[PDB]
Amino acid sequence: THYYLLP
Amino acid sequence: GEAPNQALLRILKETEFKKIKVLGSGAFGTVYKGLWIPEGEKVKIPVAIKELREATSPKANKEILDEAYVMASVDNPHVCRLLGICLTSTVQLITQLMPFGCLLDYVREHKDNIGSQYLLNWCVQIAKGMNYLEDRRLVHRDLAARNVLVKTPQHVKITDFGRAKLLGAEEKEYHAEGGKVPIKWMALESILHRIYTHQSDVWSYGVTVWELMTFGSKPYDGIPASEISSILEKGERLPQPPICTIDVYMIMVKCWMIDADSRPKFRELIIEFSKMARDPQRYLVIQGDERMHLPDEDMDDVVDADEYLI
Repeated sequence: THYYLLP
Repeated sequence: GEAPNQALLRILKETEFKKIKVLGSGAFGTVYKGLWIPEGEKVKIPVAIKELREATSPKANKEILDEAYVMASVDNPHVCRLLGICLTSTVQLITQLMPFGCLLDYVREHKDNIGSQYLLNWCVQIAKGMNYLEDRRLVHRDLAARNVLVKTPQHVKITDFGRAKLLGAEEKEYHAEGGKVPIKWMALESILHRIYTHQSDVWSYGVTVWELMTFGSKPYDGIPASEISSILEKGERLPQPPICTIDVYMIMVKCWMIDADSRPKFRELIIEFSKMARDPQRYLVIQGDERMHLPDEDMDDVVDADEYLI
């Protein structure tokens, strides 16, 4: 929950 | 213009170690606790075994092997070491066992009994560990409190080199494309342009220190990850943790400057925190600091990996 895929 | 990597990758047989417990589990695979007995040596070594779940893509096996590549080529007292790998029908990585596990988990369950001496000592050790990585021209790209392990309360090591990518002799910066990333720990350089340097790792150091100082609080909690880039551009940073003197917080803020050149070096970070580690109470004000104190399976032939050399 700390790893995201932003643009 | 770089030197040959003469690191030794060791292949271990299945019969050569004993799985004794389960630590964590996942779809990728599970982590075992066990003893590593290279027989003919009469030694047992406490290890953390990460056994693959045989339901895996070829692509999955590789990502671990590249981390295995990275871990095998590092030799620092403050960097987690790889003992070897096992090519079972499933590639499992064998590393040194860190009994106290995650530092982030550790500070949260021991908020009551952690003193300034320990907090400052860790900051030095991580800066020391990160500096080695710079000397070997490597970028961790995921420095966080969750990726620092505890061997003993007085000794912590850096780990999780899944995103750790190396630069050749004539490189300063290099781009990546995508995948899930830790926005809250990343420099502004990296979020906007996917640029990762050693100074971008300095940023994550400051965030990591902030985690420790707040005893495991979450950076930018509540705030969605989408707004982080915008907020940092507005010039906002993490608040000063209560126990922190202005001297310590001053250093964190320096790690978060837009200009990466302006940011401190890890070698500089070691010096400053070492200065503060000599007089811990002057730089961290914690209640009951004066009275704080911190701390099995056949364990006669047991050696720890650090005492085991090849």
